[PDB]
Amino acid sequence: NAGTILPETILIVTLLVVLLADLIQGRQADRWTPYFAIVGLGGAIATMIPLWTQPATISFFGSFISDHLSLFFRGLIALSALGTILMSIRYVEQTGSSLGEFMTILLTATVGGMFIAGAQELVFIFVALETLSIASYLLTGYTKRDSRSNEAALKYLLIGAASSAIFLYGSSLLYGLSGGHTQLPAIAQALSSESLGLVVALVFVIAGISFKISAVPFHQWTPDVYEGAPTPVVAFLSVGSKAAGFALAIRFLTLAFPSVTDQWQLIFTVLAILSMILGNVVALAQTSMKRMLAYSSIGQAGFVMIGFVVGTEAGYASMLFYLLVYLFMNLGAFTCVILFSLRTGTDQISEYAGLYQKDPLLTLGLSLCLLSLGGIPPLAGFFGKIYLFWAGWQAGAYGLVLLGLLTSVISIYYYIRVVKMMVVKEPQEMSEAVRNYPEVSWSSFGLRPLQVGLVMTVIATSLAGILANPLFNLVNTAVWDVP
Amino acid sequence: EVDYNVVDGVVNLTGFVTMVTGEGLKYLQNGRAQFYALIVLLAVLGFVIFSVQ
Amino acid sequence: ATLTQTITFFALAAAVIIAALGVVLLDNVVYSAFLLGGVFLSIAGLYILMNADFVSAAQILIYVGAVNVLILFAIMLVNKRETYTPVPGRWLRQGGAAVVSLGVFALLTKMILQTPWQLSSVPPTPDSITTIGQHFFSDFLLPFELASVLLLMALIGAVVLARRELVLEPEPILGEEVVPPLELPERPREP
Amino acid sequence: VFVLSGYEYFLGFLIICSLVPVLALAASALLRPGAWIQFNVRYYMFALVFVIFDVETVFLYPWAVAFHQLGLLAFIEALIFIAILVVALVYAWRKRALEW
Amino acid sequence: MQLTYVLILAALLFCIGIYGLVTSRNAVRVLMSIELLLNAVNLNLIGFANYLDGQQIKGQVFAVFVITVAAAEAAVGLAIILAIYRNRDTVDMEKFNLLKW
Repeated sequence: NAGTILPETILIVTLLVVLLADLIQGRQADRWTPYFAIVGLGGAIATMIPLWTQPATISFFGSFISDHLSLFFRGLIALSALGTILMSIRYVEQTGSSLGEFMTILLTATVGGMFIAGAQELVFIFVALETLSIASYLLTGYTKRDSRSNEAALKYLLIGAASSAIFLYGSSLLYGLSGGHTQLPAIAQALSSESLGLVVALVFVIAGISFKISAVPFHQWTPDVYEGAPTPVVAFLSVGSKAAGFALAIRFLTLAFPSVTDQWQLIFTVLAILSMILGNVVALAQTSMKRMLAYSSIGQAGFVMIGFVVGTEAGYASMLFYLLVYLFMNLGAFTCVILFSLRTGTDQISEYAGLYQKDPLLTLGLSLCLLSLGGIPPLAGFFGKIYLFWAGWQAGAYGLVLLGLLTSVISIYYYIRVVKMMVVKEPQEMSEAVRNYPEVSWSSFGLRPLQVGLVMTVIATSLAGILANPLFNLVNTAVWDVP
Repeated sequence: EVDYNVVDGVVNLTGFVTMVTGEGLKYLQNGRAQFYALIVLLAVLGFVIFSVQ
Repeated sequence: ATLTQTITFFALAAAVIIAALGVVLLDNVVYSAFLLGGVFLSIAGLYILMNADFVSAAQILIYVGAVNVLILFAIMLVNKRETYTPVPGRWLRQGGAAVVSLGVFALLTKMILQTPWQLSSVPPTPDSITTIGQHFFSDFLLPFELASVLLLMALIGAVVLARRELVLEPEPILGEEVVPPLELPERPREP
Repeated sequence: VFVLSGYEYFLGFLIICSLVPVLALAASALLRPGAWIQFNVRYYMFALVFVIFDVETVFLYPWAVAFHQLGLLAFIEALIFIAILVVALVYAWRKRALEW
Repeated sequence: MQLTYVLILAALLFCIGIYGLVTSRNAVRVLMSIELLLNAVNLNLIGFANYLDGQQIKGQVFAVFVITVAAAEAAVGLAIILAIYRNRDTVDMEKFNLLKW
């Protein structure tokens, strides 16, 4: 029955081959070992297309399901680590770190998140959440001599292992309210009473579900992890470690708690009406680009919950598609921050000022991924937000879309401010790259994976809204397996 | 001067009470990662008084 | 013959909560770290009282013998004789944590008592090393194979974050603009 | 209910062997009249490889006891657990972790 | 000793771990105070397995995996403190507030 975890066991083989080549060959292997992880992750995507037409089996004695939604969220998490290896092939190879030991942790957090999206038992959720979270503490402090990644490794551990203890306390009561029954469909037939034990079991699990996605009372690690961590890790913790948290929020709250359902549509409303506020107004007074993109992803996590709390077939399909186009924006925004940080140091805003005549592939690249996050037409993040507010307006929720619109205008102001300080600043107002840009080459080690990692996202940013009718049918067909 | 100062004073006040709202919650984060562990734990206590009534 | 299972419960339940206050409130950290074995042994005493002979014998091995030895090495490595005792650092935010911890405790006790549990009067543990091993290879198989992937990653990561950089500490590898060895290239700068 | 058999003598023997030092050190109590360790991270590194391998041993003890009542498919599955954690062992030798 | 008295033991063992998670000033005492939380979710878990679903223990299997995660989270967890101590030569959680705003 183990043909359904075949996308992950191509990554577990690939986890060992890119590790064993590090011990055998030893940093002469980094010339070829990043391209084997690409054909392992791409080989993991390529074998779900035989599995997409399969009739959604429940394998491994009820501990793992292979439904249509579990095939979808296993696609984005492998694709985000596909986009990260395209960035990190020069970045961490420029730090002086061994490149084989970085990918062995990153392709373990990838297999962690692929096993959350299809998990069905209370123990397999927790272990798969742990191996994504344990590998995420090691990546954020991986540079190990920075005095910023050291203090960002520890801020993520004393909250992550804390919230993995709150999450276990809600998993344990959920085993205790039912008479045993650690599987998630076996739970929901056993508890229906909506007592006080079920509510404490509900808030304690969405203190760990809504920590990966950084809802705003639990958002505190994200702006302090994201400016300390190495930047390709940040590119995975904003797309991969959020699609993994948004996949758990649908596999848990629609399976374990369908009896209590007016409450986790009300708690996630207060996480939605408050992460759109504090994600967007606090990103105004941020100087660093890696800290501006930190408060964006808190606020961009607030737009996804608008499709979550409404509870319709167009509701969940609107939050699946918005993550599908959010992968084409943060991996094209963080590609350009990396590409700017490798050429010159201190990649912060008010040092981008004076571009557009020195590296105009970056400036055209970074603009269409920052403008689309603010939702201007015709890019992907305009068509992504329209289907949110078409989903919010369909069934109640007249005030959730309106808060998602007055704060979609404040989001315009801090994305434009980078686009202002790239294309409108005259050649008498540039601070760095005052003839200090390195006279661009795209010929060194790993720069050509970065150039193909940016062009295939900017093309996938601008054209994903015009060509959205394939993706709207791929996503609406993944929702009929959600109760 | 009622154009440049009254009806231009309101529009230049929407852009002022949102910039000083940003510099008020910029001070919500202060380092000291134990204080971040309070707000995770206080909101757990908040939502279980919120949602039982 | 049954009251000696009640007296040995409350003598173990008071062995943990006086040691759990010891690992938190005590003024010295080595006296705090050694009492953590008092928590882990006394908790292992409760697992035998709850008919969990394998989970107790697996806890003295891991928590007392491996984790607590890992804690004690990681405290003899950092003493440095510089405590600096700045106790009134900024504010009295150690009383605000005493309200949330007392708040969660009074919250959980109201949940525990009033919730009707469906306790069964059947005899447990038919040799619970045989029915715990027929779970590892039928139902809990994929968490058992992922525990191997988690532990291998936890050895790759914990070695590269704690080992000594005696290979090449002064290594200027390359450059477009300057980057220090084993550091992220975004150099710190204040606007 | 307490359906463990054989633990009646374990509580008595826990007290009596605990009365071996506390009474003998009291039986002797009535008859008798530039400080640096160097921070060398090998005491941690030898103990980390213990924790990863004290947990591997725990996971194989339900397998070893209930082996000859499970079969071959539970031996292929239990070989993946050993063969992966061998790669953890080759990683510790090669990266000079347990060198001392 | 019934089922109820194990849970109030586990619910009290949790909240001493919370009080150490927020108040402790040594960087290592927060790691020991995390381990108290990962025992209170074990003392809750076996106690849910003895009185509920006694014939097939699904809790004592789930009690095994919590020990192996927390042993792997404290092996990772002390590697981080030992990377900080080589850069910042103290372990003081009121000294790691340099990523302020």
